[PDB]
Amino acid sequence: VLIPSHAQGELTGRGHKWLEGDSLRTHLTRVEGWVWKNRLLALAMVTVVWLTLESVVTRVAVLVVLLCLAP
Amino acid sequence: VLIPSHAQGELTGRGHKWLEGDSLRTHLTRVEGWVWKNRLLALAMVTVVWLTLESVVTRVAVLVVLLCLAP
Amino acid sequence: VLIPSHAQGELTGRGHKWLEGDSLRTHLTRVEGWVWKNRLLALAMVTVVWLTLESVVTRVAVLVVLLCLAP
Amino acid sequence: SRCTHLENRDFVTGTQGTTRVTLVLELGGCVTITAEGKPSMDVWLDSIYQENPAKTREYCLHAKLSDTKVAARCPTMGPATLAEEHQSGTVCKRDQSDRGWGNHCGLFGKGSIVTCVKASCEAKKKATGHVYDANKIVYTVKVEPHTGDYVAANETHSGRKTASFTVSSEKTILTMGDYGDVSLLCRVASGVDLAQTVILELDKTSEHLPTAWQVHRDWFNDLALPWKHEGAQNWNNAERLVEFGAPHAVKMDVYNLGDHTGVLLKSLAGVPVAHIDGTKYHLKSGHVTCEVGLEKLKMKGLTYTMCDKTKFTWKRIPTDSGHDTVVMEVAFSGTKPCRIPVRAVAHGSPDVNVAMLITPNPIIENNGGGFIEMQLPPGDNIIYVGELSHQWFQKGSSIGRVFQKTRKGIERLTVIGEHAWDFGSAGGFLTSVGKALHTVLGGAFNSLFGGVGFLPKILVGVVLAWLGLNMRNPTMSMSFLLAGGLVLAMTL
Amino acid sequence: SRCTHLENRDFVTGTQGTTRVTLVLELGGCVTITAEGKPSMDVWLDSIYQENPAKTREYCLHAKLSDTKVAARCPTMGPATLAEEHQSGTVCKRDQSDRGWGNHCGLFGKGSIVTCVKASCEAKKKATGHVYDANKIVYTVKVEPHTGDYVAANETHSGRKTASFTVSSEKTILTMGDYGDVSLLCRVASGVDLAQTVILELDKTSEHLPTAWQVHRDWFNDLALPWKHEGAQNWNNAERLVEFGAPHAVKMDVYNLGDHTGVLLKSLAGVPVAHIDGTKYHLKSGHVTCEVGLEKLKMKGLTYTMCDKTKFTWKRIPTDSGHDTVVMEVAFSGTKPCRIPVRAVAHGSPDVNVAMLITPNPIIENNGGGFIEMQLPPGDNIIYVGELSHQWFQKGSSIGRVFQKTRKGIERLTVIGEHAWDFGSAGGFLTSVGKALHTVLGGAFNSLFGGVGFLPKILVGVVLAWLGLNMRNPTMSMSFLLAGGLVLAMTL
Amino acid sequence: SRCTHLENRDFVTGTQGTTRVTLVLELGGCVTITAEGKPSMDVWLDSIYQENPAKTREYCLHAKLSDTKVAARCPTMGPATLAEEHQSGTVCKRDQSDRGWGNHCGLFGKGSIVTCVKASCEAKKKATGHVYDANKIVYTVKVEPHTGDYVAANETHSGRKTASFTVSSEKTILTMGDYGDVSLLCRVASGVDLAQTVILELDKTSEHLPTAWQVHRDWFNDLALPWKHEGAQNWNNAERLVEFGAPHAVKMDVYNLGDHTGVLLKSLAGVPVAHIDGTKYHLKSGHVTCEVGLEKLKMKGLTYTMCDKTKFTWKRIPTDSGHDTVVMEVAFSGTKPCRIPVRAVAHGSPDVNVAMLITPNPIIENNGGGFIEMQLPPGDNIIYVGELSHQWFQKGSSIGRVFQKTRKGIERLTVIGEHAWDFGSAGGFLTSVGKALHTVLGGAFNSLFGGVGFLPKILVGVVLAWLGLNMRNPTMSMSFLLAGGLVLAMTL
Ligand SMILES: *[C@@H]1O[C@H](CO)[C@@H](O)[C@H](O)[C@H]1NC(C)=O
Ligand SMILES: *[C@@H]1O[C@H](CO)[C@@H](O)[C@H](O)[C@H]1NC(C)=O
Ligand SMILES: *[C@@H]1O[C@H](CO)[C@@H](O)[C@H](O)[C@H]1NC(C)=O
Repeated sequence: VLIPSHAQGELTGRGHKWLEGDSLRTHLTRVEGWVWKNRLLALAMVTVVWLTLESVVTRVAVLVVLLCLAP
Repeated sequence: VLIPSHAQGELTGRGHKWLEGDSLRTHLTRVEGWVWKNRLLALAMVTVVWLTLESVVTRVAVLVVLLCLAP
Repeated sequence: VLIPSHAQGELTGRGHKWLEGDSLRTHLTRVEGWVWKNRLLALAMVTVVWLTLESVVTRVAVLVVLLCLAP
Repeated sequence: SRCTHLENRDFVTGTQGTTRVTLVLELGGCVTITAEGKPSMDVWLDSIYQENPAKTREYCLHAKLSDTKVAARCPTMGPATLAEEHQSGTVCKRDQSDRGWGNHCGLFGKGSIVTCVKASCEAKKKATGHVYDANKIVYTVKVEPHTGDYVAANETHSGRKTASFTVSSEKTILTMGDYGDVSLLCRVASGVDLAQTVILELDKTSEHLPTAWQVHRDWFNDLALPWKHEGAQNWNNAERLVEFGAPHAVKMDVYNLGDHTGVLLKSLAGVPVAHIDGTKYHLKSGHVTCEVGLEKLKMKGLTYTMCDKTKFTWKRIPTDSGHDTVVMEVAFSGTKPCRIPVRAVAHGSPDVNVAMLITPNPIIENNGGGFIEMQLPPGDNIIYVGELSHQWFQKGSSIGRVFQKTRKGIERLTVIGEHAWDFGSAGGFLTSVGKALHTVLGGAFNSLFGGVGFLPKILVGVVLAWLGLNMRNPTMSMSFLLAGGLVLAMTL
Repeated sequence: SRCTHLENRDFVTGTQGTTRVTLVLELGGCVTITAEGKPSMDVWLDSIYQENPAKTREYCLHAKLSDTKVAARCPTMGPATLAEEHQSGTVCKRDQSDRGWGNHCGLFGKGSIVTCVKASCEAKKKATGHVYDANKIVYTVKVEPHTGDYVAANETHSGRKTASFTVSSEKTILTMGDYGDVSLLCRVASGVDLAQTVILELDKTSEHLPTAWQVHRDWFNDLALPWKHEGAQNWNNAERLVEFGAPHAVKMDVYNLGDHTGVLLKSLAGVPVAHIDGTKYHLKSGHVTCEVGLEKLKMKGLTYTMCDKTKFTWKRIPTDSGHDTVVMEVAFSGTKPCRIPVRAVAHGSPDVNVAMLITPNPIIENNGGGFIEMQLPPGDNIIYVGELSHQWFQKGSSIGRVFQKTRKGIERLTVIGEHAWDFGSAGGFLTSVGKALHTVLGGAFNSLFGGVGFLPKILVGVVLAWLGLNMRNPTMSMSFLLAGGLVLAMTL
Repeated sequence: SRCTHLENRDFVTGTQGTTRVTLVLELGGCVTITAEGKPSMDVWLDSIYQENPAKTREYCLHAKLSDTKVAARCPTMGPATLAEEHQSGTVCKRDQSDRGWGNHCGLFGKGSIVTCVKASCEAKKKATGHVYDANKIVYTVKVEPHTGDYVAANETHSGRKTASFTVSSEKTILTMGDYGDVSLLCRVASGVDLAQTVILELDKTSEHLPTAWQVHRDWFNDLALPWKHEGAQNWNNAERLVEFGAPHAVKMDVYNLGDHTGVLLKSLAGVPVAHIDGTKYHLKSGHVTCEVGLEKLKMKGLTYTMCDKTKFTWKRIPTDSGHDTVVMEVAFSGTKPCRIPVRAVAHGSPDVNVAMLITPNPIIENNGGGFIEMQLPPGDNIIYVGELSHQWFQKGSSIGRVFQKTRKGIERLTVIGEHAWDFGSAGGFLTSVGKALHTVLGGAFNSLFGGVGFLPKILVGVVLAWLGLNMRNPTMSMSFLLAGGLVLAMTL
């Protein structure tokens, strides 16, 4: 069904690379577009965590996990 | 570049549906193959999580979260 | 009527006269099938024995022994 | 009967004195509407289509590229320029190249370079979106009497009457021959939510694909592909198919990412199919709410004599329909017309005619009759047709049948949603309150949920459950109420 | 001086009594060897290639389907079967369909159904993998003396020398005329890993794509598409481009999932391109270690007379090169051969020369000589060539050059990995210790989290940090600094 | 009196006014029906058969192998392939040989090898599984009046009557001659479970074997043999009779495992034999429920005169039937016809009759009569037939007979009660409660422990008893009490 990618760091060298920049930062775009759909729930979800985790520091880790799980 | 999966999105009822079941299944096959290649590291991280205990449900939550975050 | 299996005698360990040495492992499909056919009873035995015993290793080893005694 | 052909028929019924019964005619389903002292009918919705629905926008799936041109200038000189930057319909890029006395410049450093290409769509590689018009959508609903004639699915019953419903069309009266006039209203305003819905064509008449798909307005409008309006001469964002190479000396390459079609077809996975029939674009899901006016149907042949009990023969012995009905056909060699002497006797009550016929007053006539369908209670029965008989064991169980009817109800409520609440009849308090609460809750939920998807459902459920375990104050119990409510609803 | 044409020049320097210098030549790089009392050399790995590597596999990118056939059996008439189920090149599926008196069976229930199509790869839609052979791959090393006559990248130097290396090779002696001999020994077994590498090619004639990609072996072996070895007539897993719709009563539809090529091209995105030149399959990444025996190099022209100071003129005025280095060319109109009086005097300091000449003992000859290269101290300078003078200002800074040089060391460590210790290595115990530490750390980090990729490695690293934030004992506290090292190892 | 021939005889009794009696008939068993003022009948199920059953599978018992072919490749020359790999009716295997200089390859290593053979089934070496059709099986019930004539097992009673019940059978009237008329009805739906029965037939003319066996459907479907459906051209899973030797250079060897008939017949143990009679396929184990109607039976010769007391003579003296009944036969030599003066008294001669005559109103006919069957109270009795007399001592105690009757009830109760609790002529107020309890108990005790078998059942019962010894609290002890009931039911 599906073709996976493989890690950028495997072979490297100084040769020209196909789509050299497209391997990484592009993955953030789906998250931002996801936010731009989710926004009412997203802020709600954030505030749900924010109000419950009065333990401040673990807010960040939890929300990072949730955002990275977010398609 | 990316196109999001519509598979759930229309929630539509009785009829005939394109490629439905393999859409759901392939995500699980992704996780299973990732686990299969990981298993040395996965078992290591399992024992590392054993070095920790807020609760066993926390242990399995963190493990599932990690396996779902990675491919 | 019965013929005793030669692997009980196995007059020389150097032998190669049949597949049968690997087939003996395939015959564990008897236990596994008995598992697969009776999973709910096994899980019952699991839920029983995981709760009734205090010892932790017996809460594996006894169930393993019973499932291996099951034909 | 038609509905025999389908694994999904509903036996709507009405008591004596019942008229103008209400149905919700799901596409891919059938209704066997049976009324005391009246002819039974089969009713169903056969098509939902619109002729030539208007179109929204087009995408391209495979770019054709031509006239690649490049220019570059030494590092201290200035920016590179092409007229092909202004001549719209091109794709272009500006970048910088290392230069020096290796490349006949006077001074080492990075100098400007520009590249442009013409782009167009490959032949027949378009995709197109169509949208329904709520005042041009057409519905069609067919009725067929239970005449006691069987007719295979590749034949047409002589009493199959068709109504076509457009929202401008009032009550329709259909004369069912001898049985009199049925009437319908099927107000189109209860149809599918056309605003959500786009039909996707792929331009090729492919021999091995569905001819069109039905997709949500959002997903179709979101596609990261080059696009245009109909009859606009050039594509917007054509660069989405064109990737430039990294600069090298006075040169840049242009690489073409090729045919996306396999990507789109895979991304469609999960989507409902549709159909195209010349000019007519058919949906394959939906429903409409029909009022059915039974008040003028009449029995046929209550005044005929019985048949001679002797002369019946099994053309086709009683057999299980899978609908918990017994289906059979007899042939008769006597004089015609006459009434068929059907009976069924339970083992427990040798004098009781337990047969609950679906077929009304089963009749033999000069070119037809003798097909019979009946329902029986579970256990052991003997069916009779005069002197002819057959031992039938009705395999079900009463509680099992009730539980199955609950499963059917849950399925209907899941697939239809809130409209299911007013299936059968207005139903008073239970139906109207169920509809009111289900509409309000489902609307608020869909407003939050719409597009969140399956695994995010599971994630949010597990998160809310964990918080319900973790946190202290009594309100958290309500959060758990939400957690369980979502989790079960989504898992169901 | 070829290395001026590249960005990534390197310098290597030898005292008197330098002998066999060690180098790590890298494809797309170029090493200027310099030594006291000797002519300087440019050295580079020109290319790596093999003639006609063995084809590992073909993959198919677009299946043609044809000759769809179907067979079905009523619910008790057992499995339906077709002669097509056994033949080569057929894709088949078996399923069940709901059947009954609606489609002329006697029993209501699930009939058996089977369908088959011919499946064949369409035209040019194949990807071919090729594998190198250690016994036959040729490493071409080139060498060029600093003779001081300039040439463009578009023109071939009068004295460029080629050595070709293979397992059959030895210490190779290259005779560079009056510059003497030079000795190359290059370890073919020290080159790229020829097992891990596969050349992937599509249709080479594709106008807007590179000819090939240097993919990793395990990825190519784990590709999903239909595949076969060379010469085999029938595609394995041909069903993977095919899908069957749900069974209707007596029919199953068959669909073609279309051209996969766009998916493959997208998945490539990590990959370095490769190249094909007729039969010669070239790599575009790699390196070899070599030992360059300088011991028989010879200075030319030390017997020649000095040039007349009066008679120089600029053919090319001084300029920076971006190698922190000044290059120039002079004409001359006296009698010749002669030696060029080149000097640089900083400013306000007339008696201390600062000209670190890289082109040694500069000379002018009949149709030769006149190009000069030097490095200068930061700040104001005056450059002289006889009576000719130019007021060069040397930009940069004293510490800035040291920083830049040490940064290049980090880039070298990043792209070479382990072997960077060999570059310039004249054997030393500290270097051996460095190589031991780097080999053990690299072995651990390549085994542990090998192939995990940067985002999942960030994930694991931060998870390991989190698992140590506030803990019962210091006994494994090294784990946090190991995570820090892992982060650093991840970062680059 | 046929059923004197047969162990597993049962007695059934109707009161005065008893008109209709339920029975369960079974193969190898008989009911002697008696009622006040009515002639006795022997009723039995003669045979359960179907003409020309359908068939389910053929299994092969001995493969014929031929045309072994092998292909092999040197270690890097990819997969070896044979043309026969895709031909129907072949068995193949692929493996790796070891290769080197000694096998004319270039490289030491592992090299692909493939072997294929044609496979066919030996002549007359198939097993065929036949299966019943519920609409066509015939349930043959026979009835004989007690006329007081004796006939051996190899003689036919003059008044034997037969009915052949079927799904079409309705209700049968059997004219018994001078004894009047009996109504008889049987429910084929209540018969053997036709679903779970397969008739395994081996190929013809085996002299020392059964003709066919009656086997469980899942066991038959789980046979570990090559198989095909009816009329299919080639054998599935043909490899099950073939083994491949380890590969050795270019060579690989094929071993036929030979005739599997022995392991089949040794697996057909504890399995009921079936029978075949031309085209009629007979069961040998089964039952049916019937509803005997004593309404119209009447007694011959109630107006006949008493015989001469002096002219009797024993032809067969009183002897034990083994059913706790006495059987005898008298000749008579006077004028005829007349009623036999049978009576019996307990010792002490109280002149109170204690003969329980099973034979109704015993008569010497003009050409028949004179057999008599009696039951008597325990201990010492004197039988009289006119003046003819014989001292008889009746063995069992009354409590022994009561216990023995309960033991017979329990003995039938497992087979009949698993089918149906109501053997005992509708003790409905007790019997329906007993049936309900036994139904739910059997549901539990079959959904648990289903297919576990008696010894593993008992072993798990002992495990549950040890858990009883481990029961921490009273509710747990109640769960043990439930396991006690289970282990009792499984040991019984
Ligand atoms: C319908 O299908 C049956 C298939 O058995 C065929 O015999 C019959 O002629 C068909 N009739 C029509 C009107 O297509
Ligand atoms: C490149 O070199 C060729 C000969 O090798 C020469 O004719 C040409 O002029 C050169 N290019 C330029 C731009 O001068
Ligand atoms: C019945 O069997 C007996 C003993 O075998 C024999 O004397 C008699 O002739 C047989 N009668 C018939 C009709 O077979």
